Amino acid sequence: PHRYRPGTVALREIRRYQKSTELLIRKLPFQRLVREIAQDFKTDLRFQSSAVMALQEASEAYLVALFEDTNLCAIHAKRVTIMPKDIQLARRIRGER
Amino acid sequence: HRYRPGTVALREIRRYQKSTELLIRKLPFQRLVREIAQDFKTDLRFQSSAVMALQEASEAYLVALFEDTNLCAIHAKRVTIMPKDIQLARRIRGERA
Amino acid sequence: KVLRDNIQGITKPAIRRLARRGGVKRISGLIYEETRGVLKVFLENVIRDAVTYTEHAKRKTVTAMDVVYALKRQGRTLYGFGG
Amino acid sequence: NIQGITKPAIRRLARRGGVKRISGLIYEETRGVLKVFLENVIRDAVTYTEHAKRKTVTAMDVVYALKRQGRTLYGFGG
Amino acid sequence: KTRKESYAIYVYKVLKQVHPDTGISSKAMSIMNSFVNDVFERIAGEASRLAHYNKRSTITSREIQTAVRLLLPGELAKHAVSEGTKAVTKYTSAK
Amino acid sequence: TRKESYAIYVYKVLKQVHPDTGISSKAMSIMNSFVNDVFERIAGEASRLAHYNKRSTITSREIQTAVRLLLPGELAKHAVSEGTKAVTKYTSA
Amino acid sequence: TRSSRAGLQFPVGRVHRLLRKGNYAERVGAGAPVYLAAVLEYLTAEILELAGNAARDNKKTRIIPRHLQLAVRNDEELNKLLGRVTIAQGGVLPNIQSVLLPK
Amino acid sequence: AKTRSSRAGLQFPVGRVHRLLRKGNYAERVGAGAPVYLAAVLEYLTAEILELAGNAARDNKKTRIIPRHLQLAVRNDEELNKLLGRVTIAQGGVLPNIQSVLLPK
DNA sequence: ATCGATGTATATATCTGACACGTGCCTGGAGACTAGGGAGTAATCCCCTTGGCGGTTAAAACGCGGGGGACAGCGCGTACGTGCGTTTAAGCGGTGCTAGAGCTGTCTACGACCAATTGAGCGGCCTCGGCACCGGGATTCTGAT
DNA sequence: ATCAGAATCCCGGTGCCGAGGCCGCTCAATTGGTCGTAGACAGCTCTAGCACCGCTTAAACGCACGTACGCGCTGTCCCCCGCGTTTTAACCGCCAAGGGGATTACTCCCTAGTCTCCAGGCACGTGTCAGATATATACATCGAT
Repeated sequence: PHRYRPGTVALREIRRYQKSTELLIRKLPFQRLVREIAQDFKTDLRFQSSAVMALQEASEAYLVALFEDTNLCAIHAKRVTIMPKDIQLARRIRGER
Repeated sequence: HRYRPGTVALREIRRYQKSTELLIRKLPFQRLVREIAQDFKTDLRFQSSAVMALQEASEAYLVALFEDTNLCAIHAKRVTIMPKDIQLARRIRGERA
Repeated sequence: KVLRDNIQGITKPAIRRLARRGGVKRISGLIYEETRGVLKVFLENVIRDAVTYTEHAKRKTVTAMDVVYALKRQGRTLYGFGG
Repeated sequence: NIQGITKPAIRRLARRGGVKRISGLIYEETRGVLKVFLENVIRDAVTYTEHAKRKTVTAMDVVYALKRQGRTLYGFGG
Repeated sequence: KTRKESYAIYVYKVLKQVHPDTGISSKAMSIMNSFVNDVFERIAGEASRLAHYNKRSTITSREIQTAVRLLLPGELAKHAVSEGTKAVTKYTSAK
Repeated sequence: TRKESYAIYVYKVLKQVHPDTGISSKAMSIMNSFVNDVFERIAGEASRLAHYNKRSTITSREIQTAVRLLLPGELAKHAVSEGTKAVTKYTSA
Repeated sequence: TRSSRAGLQFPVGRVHRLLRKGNYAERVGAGAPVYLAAVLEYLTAEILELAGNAARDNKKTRIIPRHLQLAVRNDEELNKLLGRVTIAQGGVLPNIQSVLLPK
Repeated sequence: AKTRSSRAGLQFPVGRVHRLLRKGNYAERVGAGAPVYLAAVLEYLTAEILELAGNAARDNKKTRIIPRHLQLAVRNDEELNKLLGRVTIAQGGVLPNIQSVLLPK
């Protein structure tokens, strides 16, 4: 059998998902999540498909920036694995509450 | 007697967080401001309140930077802030590329 | 129909792909929880604004224009859905 | 000049920020960061003053420059 | 002598209303004046942007209400909206 | 109805810059949004400048200093040069 | 005046004049200055309430910038509001991280 | 030359910029040179972006500029990246970068 | 070390649907005129910025031991990565409905604006009380035993 | 635990100058009235958001395996801290000069508003070629033997 050592498929996926532009969060689960979030705010609201798509683009961009800063923090802590403390520190430094 | 290394540091932390006095001496900072302003427009006059505002803004920005840098150093299992801490904080906050 | 616990619709592989696009090589198993919560905290900050726009326009449909304006307010300007 | 921001001054600023231990190169790095920040803020203030056809950089120009940078400053009639 | 305007007397009235045996310094007066001007600028700009977005030429009370709801945090926005609605209804009742 | 947009103008700019290149519809939307966003930035900055100087008019000088403020150094320099060249050309004819 | 009709302490007239001269809209509704003055008055009442609380806790009768910084940052909602604002002569909140304190 | 764009030697519309400046509640009165200046600045900025986007598309051997190429153009130019640092481009993607420590030894 | 398997890139056909162009229409832009206010400009006042000098003095600077901290090496295990069969349900696609965005007609009340009036608040001046400051005592710590 | 030793908190006296209140008035806020049009509301409509159902298959998932790094420990070595002493130039007080901030009065000319005209610009239709896809192969390289 052939089995890549850990860290090879991870890097290949990193390059693959940086080269492309397609959405990474599945469309229907994110639509349902957005509707769930909006349900607590005002009932019987409808979303244009472009609005859900815009929310998805913004959320993916925000999460990719967050994971970039989290990876920077993990490298700063002499680690390779990002941990919840990494994300928490990145969010605190960025100025998020 | 002799205070153990790290006690006078905490005492100074307590003393300088309870105070509002300027921590950068006024004349050196004013000369620095005039030096920097000579690069943009020669023969410029600065209001005393304008240099005051610059000094307050610089002190606040450096205090925020040192807070974030201390958080980075503490995250890195350290207590001593280092230039890598400051660079990481600036990179996350969005100033450094 | 009532919607409950759809936050898990953002699957562990989805969070993994988002991190890989962000350059992350190794992901702790406890990340996939925190990120989801973080993601929720993001949406509750965008949608609350967008709905606030929609409520003002006497509308019941949250348009892409409302979400774009909400993101612009939040200092996260968005290009590609009108301006 | 920039060396006017002395080592104990940066030490006091770090102590106010809550820093307990400071490395030796933190002083140089902080001088560089402060110079960059002042360069940006004074550039914006000088642009404002030049547009106002004034030769005196007012505190109002400084507050406007800081507000333009998303660092609004209170205490000078902003 | 130029007649500069500020919110000094109003802030003083509010302070004497919320804290009778309490004073305030000129440095804190400048901070309160700058804070009032900044929040006024924020709310007015947001309501202006709402007017632009709705393609409506008037900045009415509803735009101010929605700007308040956008800029202020949940409990603060709730209280501010309640206070604003109360004041608007009281002003409308009188003539 | 009429929906105003910068599609033809961005096409013209592209054809001046890249004679044999096209733009996708989504990239058109991005460019139209970018033009509007930079327009709002410059107009708002010049509006604040006019308020700050107690001036009721938004003339070329406020726009010039708005460009000098928002845009970065080399970009601001080139944009200011372009703007003053166009203003001179307009005034001349 | 209009401040008396609405029970407000900020001026309705001044806010109405600034809305007109500030070029925020072509026309300003007559209810907008009242609402905006009410919101500003409430916000400054909250700020001064917490500042006075801090000053009493600090054994002072006059509010200084330190009290304002204490009031703004100690309250989570007001800190969220004025998150990007540096209060001159305001100082910082005394907080020392856990690991920094001696064993 | 009837149109003000032709007078200023610009492709962005001076008249539209003038209307938006007037009917945009930025100032009581709008000068006659401000629309020309602002249209020139806008034209320069979009020319700057489209030059880089076309170069990036040619690097990908594509005749049509897509959001990915615009994202590359914005994020590769350091000064343009500073102008649009807090801006999300839909379908833009991210720059291909891998940190040194994550690469195998 | 040579060799085998798996992933990527590619060469080319194929088919499409998104894009560039043609055409028509009409709304928003262009041009000419007027009049009105806002802005450029010269005088003037005079505030406030710049500038120099001495004194005492807090603070910056320099040198030393060392004691705590950072950094490197090393061992353990575990949990995160990778693989694989399985099940989940996302995705694509045809059809149907209707709530609600969007456009349009009206007329109405609500806002701008102008004249007169006046008092709200700004500026300046004067007073004394709160906070700045300083010395002795308690204590609350911090360090060595 | 327990000892002394500094730093700091606490408290009373002092003192000083800026905050709080009063006088003048000025200029903008209030009030009354007319005009115009922004939009609030009722109507019509018709785009699209929702809902559904079915076939397909990409993606998620849970488990087996294993091994690479997170983490804890230990050792070293060094490099900031604390403190004392010498240096220095920030700081405060005081006076001088003058540069330009700001205000006023005057005048010109630059732009808003209005009306008439007509062409750029948008909406729609349509042909077609740049690009996405499924399939077959050469090529790189990473790992087991």
